[PDB]
Amino acid sequence: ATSTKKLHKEPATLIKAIDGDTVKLMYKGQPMTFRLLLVDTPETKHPKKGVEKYGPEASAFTKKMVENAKKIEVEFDKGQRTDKYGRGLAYIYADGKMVNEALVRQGLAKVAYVYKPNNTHEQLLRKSEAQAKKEKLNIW
Repeated sequence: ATSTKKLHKEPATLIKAIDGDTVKLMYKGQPMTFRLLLVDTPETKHPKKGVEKYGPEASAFTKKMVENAKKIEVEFDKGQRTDKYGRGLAYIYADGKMVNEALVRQGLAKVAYVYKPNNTHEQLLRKSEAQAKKEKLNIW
């Protein structure tokens, strides 16, 4: 009943899709490499028609949301926010929804390697990960 403008995020656009968790986003009028923070990637390359049920679907999906989403949003962590390669340690949103949570909640990806000072969406992904895990949604 006085102020409801807590927090603050910054939007961005997909300059070019890399693979899955990795994607190029528009930051400061420049193209930066962003990564699906605390998200697990198929870790594949290009297997034949068979072998490994996951891969394209996981990489495509991530790009599907951002590409289909008229607007993308990224949220950097509270710790490093950038690894050795200076990658983008943030979650990529699409149409107002964090794509990371999608893959994590769907099954394409999973929550791995995450902790303070990194925990912007820990409680958010914590459930999305374990929730889909217990039921083994897709690819689990």
